[PDB]
Amino acid sequence: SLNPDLANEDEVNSCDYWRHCAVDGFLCSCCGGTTTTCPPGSTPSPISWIGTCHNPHDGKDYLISYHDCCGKTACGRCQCNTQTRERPGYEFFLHNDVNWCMANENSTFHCTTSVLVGLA
Amino acid sequence: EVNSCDYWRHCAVDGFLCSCCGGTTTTCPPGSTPSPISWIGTCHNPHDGKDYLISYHDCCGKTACGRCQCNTQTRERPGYEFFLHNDVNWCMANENSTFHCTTSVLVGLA
Amino acid sequence: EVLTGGHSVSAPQENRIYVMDSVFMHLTESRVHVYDYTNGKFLGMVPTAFNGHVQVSNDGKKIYTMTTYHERITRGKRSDVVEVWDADKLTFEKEISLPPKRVQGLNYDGLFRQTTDGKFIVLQNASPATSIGIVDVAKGDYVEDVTAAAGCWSVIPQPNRPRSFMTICGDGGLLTINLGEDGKVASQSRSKQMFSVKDDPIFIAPALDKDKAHFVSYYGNVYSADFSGDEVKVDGPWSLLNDEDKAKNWVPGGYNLVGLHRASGRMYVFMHPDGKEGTHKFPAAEIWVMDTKTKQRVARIPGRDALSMTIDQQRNLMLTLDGGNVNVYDISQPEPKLLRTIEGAAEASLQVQFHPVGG
Amino acid sequence: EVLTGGHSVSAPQENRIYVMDSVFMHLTESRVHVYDYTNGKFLGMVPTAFNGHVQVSNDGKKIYTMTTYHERITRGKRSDVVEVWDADKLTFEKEISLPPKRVQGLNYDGLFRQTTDGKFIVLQNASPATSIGIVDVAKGDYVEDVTAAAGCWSVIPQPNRPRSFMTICGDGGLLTINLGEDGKVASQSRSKQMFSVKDDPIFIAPALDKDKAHFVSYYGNVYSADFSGDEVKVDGPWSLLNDEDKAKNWVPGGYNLVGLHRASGRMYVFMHPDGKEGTHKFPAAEIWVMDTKTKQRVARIPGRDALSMTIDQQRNLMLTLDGGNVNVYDISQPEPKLLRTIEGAAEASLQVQFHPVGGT
Repeated sequence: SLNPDLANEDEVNSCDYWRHCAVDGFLCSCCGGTTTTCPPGSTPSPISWIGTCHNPHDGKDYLISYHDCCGKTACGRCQCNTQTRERPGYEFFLHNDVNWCMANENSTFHCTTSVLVGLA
Repeated sequence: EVNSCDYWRHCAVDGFLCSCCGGTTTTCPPGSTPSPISWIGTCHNPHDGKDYLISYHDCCGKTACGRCQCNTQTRERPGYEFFLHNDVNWCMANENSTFHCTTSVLVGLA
Repeated sequence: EVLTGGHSVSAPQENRIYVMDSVFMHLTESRVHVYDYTNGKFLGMVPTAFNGHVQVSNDGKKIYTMTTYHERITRGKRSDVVEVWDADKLTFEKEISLPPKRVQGLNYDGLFRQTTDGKFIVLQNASPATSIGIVDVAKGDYVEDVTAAAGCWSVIPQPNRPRSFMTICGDGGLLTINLGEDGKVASQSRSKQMFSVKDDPIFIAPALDKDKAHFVSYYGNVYSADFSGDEVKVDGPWSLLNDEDKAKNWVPGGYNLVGLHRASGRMYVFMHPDGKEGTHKFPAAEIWVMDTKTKQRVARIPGRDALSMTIDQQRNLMLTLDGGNVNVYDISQPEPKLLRTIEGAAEASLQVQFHPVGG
Repeated sequence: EVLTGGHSVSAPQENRIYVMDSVFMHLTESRVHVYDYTNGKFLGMVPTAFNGHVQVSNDGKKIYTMTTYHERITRGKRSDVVEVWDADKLTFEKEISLPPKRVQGLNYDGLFRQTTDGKFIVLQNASPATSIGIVDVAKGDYVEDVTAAAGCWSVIPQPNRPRSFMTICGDGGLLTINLGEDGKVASQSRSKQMFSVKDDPIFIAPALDKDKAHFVSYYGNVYSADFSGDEVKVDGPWSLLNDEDKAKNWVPGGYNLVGLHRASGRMYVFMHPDGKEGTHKFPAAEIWVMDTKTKQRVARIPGRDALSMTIDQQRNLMLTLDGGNVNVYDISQPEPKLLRTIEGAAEASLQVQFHPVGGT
């Protein structure tokens, strides 16, 4: 449940995969990357919005950091728009209607990652 | 229809009909620039039974219109007969070559 | 025949609407599509590069866009800009340089606005630190950076003052900024807490009256800000919901999800049943029509999966938008009447706007 | 966990194909999609701005793109460029400036090619005056226009010579260009008329062998150019069509519509029935497989509405492409065998290419 690289690809590439609970973007794992690695030639964002997602497999809740990969045009695959615990821009780092590539050397948005931080 | 790819004057259009894009068969949509150059089609008029020369000038300098895409090829020839050829952007010589839409300008009898 | 350029839009300004197509699948080729709402005819477009935002000048003469370029799109130097375009010729006139931190995000109205007097453009920055930027239209210059708005979000102009606007802050209150005639901050004020950020977060989209604004919350409550005076007075909640509605878990959802018909005080809100955490951006099952004076619903109609709306006061119209299609409604009476649907107005739009006619 | 970049493509080069997505509906955001043909996995992409063209270096190390930028996209100064990208990292390395007249058009292979020795990129210019442009890969420079090619179109490299290529001219013949080591024209020659431009125009896509090329015509004839010697010898037509074929008006149609399996001499061609003026770019009703030695058809199979193809000599494969989906065929026997289809590989692509394996 905590190691998507050991999981079924079809499972992790789904918007309903538990850790993708606040993704507004294209899943990087469908874009030539993995849940925690940018597709070749795209650059991680140093900033992100954060979700809290429930893991139904182990019953615990986890902080997930939605870093983007940046500097390539839209991946176009596995678009998700999930909104669990997402909040508007006055709670800015909980907010997913902004481009978290906004502070990168190149801000063009490529895809979104779902990085496990730890227990909520 | 004039907005249909089947309209007789559009017999060699590879692009978006400008008449669906805020212009007409002979006028560019606002803020798009005519191409000085074009490919030419010879199209059959189903009314009078005569063939006419149609000049497919593009409108340029705006991004793709996206409406009424046509890909008709009557009497169209490859790039070695360059001005009969429609797989190239006839905006290529414009100040801004971004392709917006294609017009179907009646020149006269073929 | 001879092909000519130089032509103006073929329908009168009063017939025009502006569908901001993010083209999210190809976000570097976002654009504004101009339509005639009376017959669905496509009138023209304005290219807006990466994640463009758009508004029409209050006087109806110009279109303002906000966008980001790079020298080589995906590499090279960044240029954030406002562009001024002629509204009738749909031609580029002027580029106004911005600092490289204009908001990149979905097209909420409040990210790119102007003062009531039309003399200043007021836009949201995120670097990710937030501030509000001020552009002097006459001078073609970025003139002010309102760092006082740090930790706040979006711009709600006050229609009863020439150069004043509000923003929603992390304390659950509103910061009001009054600009001088030079576009620099002339004064400011902070309201008391209007809503609990943690327990009842509001949607940012205002239902904007001349001297007050209403906001709806994730749980179907309504908050109000009265700016008839210099200090904004806040109140709420009242609930959009009766007991029956609560039984079926009705809540608001959408983006630009509310609107106000100023003559009647009717507020329009996209609503869906079976609300729970994570449903705040769900398409509308219904549009609810609320009497803001009696604080009670007067009508409900099918929502047509809409996500965003906008209101024309003078022609008593509401447009709704499901991401691709624009629905035109007559709202001259309490029950909206569907006049037509414009199919394929955009690939990925969350914002439609009427050409101003009010001057 | 920590998000990282700097990674290489996950599948080895021999698994890779390049789908050039024009994205015609948003032609300013064209791109190359990189796929694994063995399992249909999306591997990465290269952005190519307005109407990108793409090829892989013969040595398989780099991806070359050709594109047009403007300072403000729809206004401002034009920059036509070739870009060099690392194939494994899919990262940008170098921009080579071109004169502002690179061909803007659909993705026929012959608009953006390289010499056999890989030392020169050879591309079509149109201002609309035509010329061939030469880029010196080692220097990262534009050399000069091949003005002798005025009135001609497209680039057919000679795989038997290090820096020679041909182009098709309005006189219905071929112009051959032989470059010197500096990328300038060292010599040239012009064939006799190969085809009647008026009466039997050919598709520009070559079915390219090591020392000859075949071309199909709008009416289903085949023409041949043998460049085994210094002077090109031309012949044809012969017909692709038997009486039954002719009775049903079968003709070729497509874009990159032919292919040659060099070891067998089998030529692959998209065909459709009920041909008449205007059907030359119709999707394939069938793919015909022709023995170019015996001049007879040896197989016919469903076309899957394909428009473009490419052949891999080293793995005996044919890819076909219908604009959005890529079909993978085993062509080690006369009858092709369909292995799989990659759905949704592009929105508007007329060109797919394998990552080169071997080829020396």
